[PDB]
Amino acid sequence: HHWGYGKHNGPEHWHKDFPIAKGERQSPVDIDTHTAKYDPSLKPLSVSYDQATSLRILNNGHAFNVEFDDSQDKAVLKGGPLDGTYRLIQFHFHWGSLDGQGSEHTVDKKKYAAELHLVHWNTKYGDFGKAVQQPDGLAVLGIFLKVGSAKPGLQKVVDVLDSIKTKGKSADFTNFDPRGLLPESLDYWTYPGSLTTPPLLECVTWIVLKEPISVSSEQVLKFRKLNFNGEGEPEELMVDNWRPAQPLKNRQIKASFK
Ligand SMILES: Cc1cn([C@H]2C[C@H](n3cc(CNC(=O)Nc4cccc(S(N)(=O)=O)c4)nn3)[C@@H](CO)O2)c(=O)[nH]c1=O
Ligand SMILES: [Zn+2]
Repeated sequence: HHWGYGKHNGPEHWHKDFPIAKGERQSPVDIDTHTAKYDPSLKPLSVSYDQATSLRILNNGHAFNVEFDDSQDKAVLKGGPLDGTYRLIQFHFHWGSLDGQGSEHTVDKKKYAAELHLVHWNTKYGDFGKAVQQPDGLAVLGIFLKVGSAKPGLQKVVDVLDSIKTKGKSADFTNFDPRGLLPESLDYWTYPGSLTTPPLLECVTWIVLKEPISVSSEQVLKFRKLNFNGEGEPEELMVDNWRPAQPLKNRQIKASFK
């Protein structure tokens, strides 16, 4: 009886196995755009993905991860609210059963159809597993998806999903360029938070871009054909794999822009 997104194992249950679910810096949150303060001291984000080396795509039973070689400074995030250098390890998405829901963060209570998380770890801690034990261990770049025009740079991901339909399946996934998933503007909100899935560790500097990317209805429909289940198990569509907004508590969301 493992955690998931069902009635008997979803977000409202997670606190029994993971009591930090009710902690002081949980994610995601609602971004109240009028309460966020412009912080003129925040630096432009530096996204350096030219040498990124994707390796594999994995259905892990809660999402799919596109994994990168993080054994060298090849795809890094720095600047913005960050001190030092954070290396890209994986990206994944959260999405809905319908276009009206699916994001984890919300903006003035608006839910987007999906949310992309580009996960990076602070190189001063040596590896991802040590980084997640630190309050500044991770930097997650969050990007909202809305349904409209297709995102051409997403299609290579969409077209491999048939090969990883079920939990535990992986496929080689080399030469994928994550620059093709970024919006034009790097304007962002930032706040201290957590992983949005168990173990819900309070180790993330969240950087949420204001500008969504557009994907087509056909692209998100292919996300919704994935399965939570393993092969030869009852089919349960991988949809609504998002945690709802958590209390802000004693936190301030800062804006990079006026
Ligand atoms: C000890 C050790 C552990 N590890 C990893 C595996 C282990 N783990 C992974 C999951 C699944 N949960 C997520 O992946 N959550 C998540 C991870 C990153 C971002 C986000 S999100 N949605 O907020 O963007 C969520 N459950 N447990 C995690 C902490 O225990 O550290 C390692 O790589 N090397 C090690 O030496
Ligand atoms: Zn995520």
